[PDB]
Amino acid sequence: SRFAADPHWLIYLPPTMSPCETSKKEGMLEHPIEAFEYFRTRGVGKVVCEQKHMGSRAVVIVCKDSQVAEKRFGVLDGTAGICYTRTGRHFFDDMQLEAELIDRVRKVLDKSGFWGDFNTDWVCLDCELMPWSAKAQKLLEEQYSAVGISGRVVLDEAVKLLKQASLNKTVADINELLQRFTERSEMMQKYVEAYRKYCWPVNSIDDLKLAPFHILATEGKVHSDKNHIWHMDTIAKYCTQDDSLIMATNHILVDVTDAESVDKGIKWWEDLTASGGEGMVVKPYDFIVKNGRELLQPAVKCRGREYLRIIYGPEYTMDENIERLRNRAVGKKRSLALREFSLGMEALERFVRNEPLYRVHECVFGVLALESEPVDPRL
Amino acid sequence: RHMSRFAADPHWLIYLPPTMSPCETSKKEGMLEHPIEAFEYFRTRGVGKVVCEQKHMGSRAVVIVCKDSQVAEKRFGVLDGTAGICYTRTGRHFFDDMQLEAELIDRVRKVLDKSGFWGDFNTDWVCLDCELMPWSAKAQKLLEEQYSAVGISGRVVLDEAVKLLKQASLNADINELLQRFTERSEMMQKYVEAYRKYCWPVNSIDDLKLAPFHILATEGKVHSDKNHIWHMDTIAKYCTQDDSLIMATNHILVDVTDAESVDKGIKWWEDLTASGGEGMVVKPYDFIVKNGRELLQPAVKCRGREYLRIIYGPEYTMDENIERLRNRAVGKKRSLALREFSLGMEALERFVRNEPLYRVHECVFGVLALESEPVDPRL
Repeated sequence: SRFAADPHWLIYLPPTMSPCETSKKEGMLEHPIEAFEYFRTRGVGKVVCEQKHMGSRAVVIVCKDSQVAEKRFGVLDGTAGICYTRTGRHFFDDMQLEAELIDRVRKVLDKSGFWGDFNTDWVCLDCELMPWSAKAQKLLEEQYSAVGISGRVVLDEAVKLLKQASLNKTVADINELLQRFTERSEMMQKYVEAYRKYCWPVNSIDDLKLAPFHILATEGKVHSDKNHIWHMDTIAKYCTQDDSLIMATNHILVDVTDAESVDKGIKWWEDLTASGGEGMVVKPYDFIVKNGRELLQPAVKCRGREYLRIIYGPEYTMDENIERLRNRAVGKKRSLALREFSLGMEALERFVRNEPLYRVHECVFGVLALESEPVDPRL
Repeated sequence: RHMSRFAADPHWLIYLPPTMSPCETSKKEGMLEHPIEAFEYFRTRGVGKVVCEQKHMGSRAVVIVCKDSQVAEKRFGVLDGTAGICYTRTGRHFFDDMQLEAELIDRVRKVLDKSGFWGDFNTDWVCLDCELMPWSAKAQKLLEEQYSAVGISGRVVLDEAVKLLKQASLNADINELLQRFTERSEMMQKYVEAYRKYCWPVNSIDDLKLAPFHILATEGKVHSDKNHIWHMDTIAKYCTQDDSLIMATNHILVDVTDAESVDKGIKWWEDLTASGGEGMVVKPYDFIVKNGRELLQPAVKCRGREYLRIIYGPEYTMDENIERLRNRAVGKKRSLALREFSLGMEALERFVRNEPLYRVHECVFGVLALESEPVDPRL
């Protein structure tokens, strides 16, 4: 929409996610073994593996009706739910498509007896929304297919002027912004290839698939105390039965200590990524886990070789020495993920407490601010 | 120096124009650039006649046109089926839209057909060195005349550049940060958009104008032996003498030994810059002139006093100005421009005598490499 959703909707922002550690196996960057190892070693014996659908990140809030949205969330535009992205914006430019979605989820919940069983008139769901292409992104079009003078040429001429203005006495980090701007654009192109196989045009709401993995919060409770089997199960019971549009998430339970179990987890992953699939997310059985003083990653992504080849570029390939630089890059991402995760959880807790909105947003904005830090975009 | 930047068939890439040196700084009160130094540059080097050409808002463009697609494939080695190309000084395709480019190329062909250019030159191809310029279809005039007519200059865009810079520096009290945060993520995109809107508001080929200034090469001949009056008149005769997309170039001949002729040149420049244009480009009469063993600049620029406010800032006239006089320090620019010029010519001589493509590109990429050298952007 060019604008963040109504800030009254923004009670949560999904954290960023660390990848596993660099695979020892030849030709491999990421592998289920490093993923499982990280947990087994940190004292966690059971993890849940969830298939990554491809797949855009979506937060979905559903109220029983408009009044509840006005009363509980303080939104005055008369919408009874919202589907927003990871940066706060509305997923769909079309207020009719989004709203159409909400209704679809409201009814399924109605036939589900969800509102009663949970004693609530609203719900916040952490979701993946398919297809990937349904998410509107104007980088590629605007920048690589301009209607008049080529996007890149306008970019270069526009940049040259920036350089000149910067030299003005009334005003050098400048060179960074073009790079951060171009790398964003370059990344995006690769993603299009990676998801090409799993993207189809959406002429109606029927084209959409929505697969929620977290029931984050309802009236009076942030469900960060429920293990992920509970999340997968509860979501299935209450959401996935009735309606095609709502999807169940393929997952497996793995015992990181048990050789037979881990191997089944590997063959599962291998199977998911054989045709370019993104991979899976490995989460500790419990939503929140501590190993002594230290909190542990709530999730660890493990991505397919073919997928990762498109993302890194098949040209990249190398190298042994470079990998050392990757691991350090992994460490930053972990510290970052933890903090974003904690800020995201606190926001929900503050909102559920009925605390002032600005305190909720204090956390919510912290997530957004942490994502401002520079990091390896590929991981 | 990359091909990715070219995004076009590499066989097309037979020439890149050099950067241009600005004139030595002026001693005239309140002036940074003035025609007198441009004229003295050549005069002190035994060049008695120079051609001044108006510099129009727009960009330098290389236009190559073939009689048809079969001529391109055979003569140029092109394989992508195109029959012409229009590309930037930085080696970029001018248009993301190929249809739009084909349209421009075809219009040029039709003008060349009507003229009898092909027959007279005993060539089925031509390489043109041109200005490509934003044109107001509604006003049927150059966009820069439409801006100047109400005192609007590139100041609007520069304001945008300065506005971006400030935001980049810094990177209810809490809520502003939400909307500020979202602004940070897309500020660069906003600036480029502003830049396009002011400099290149184009949606069709009816929004452009082409002003060729060099007939660089045709079958078996590079026209670096032809003086600039020949280029102007031959261009006038074969391209411009048609109510069409092709625009003749405002030019005068100045005798740098004659006080009266110099005053006429000054006045011409003053009227032009008052309104006013960016100024002029001053070329020696002969394309190539080699005082002693040394080669003279192929072209010196003399930019309008007002225009330079965009480039250097509005407060540049206060002095300060003396800093600006002794500030340049043009040697390297002057040397780069000269080196790029020779490479460019060699590229066309090699192509004309049917040397292998890699030989031609060698000079061409040589120009790009030279353009990578750190240099004051305001020159």
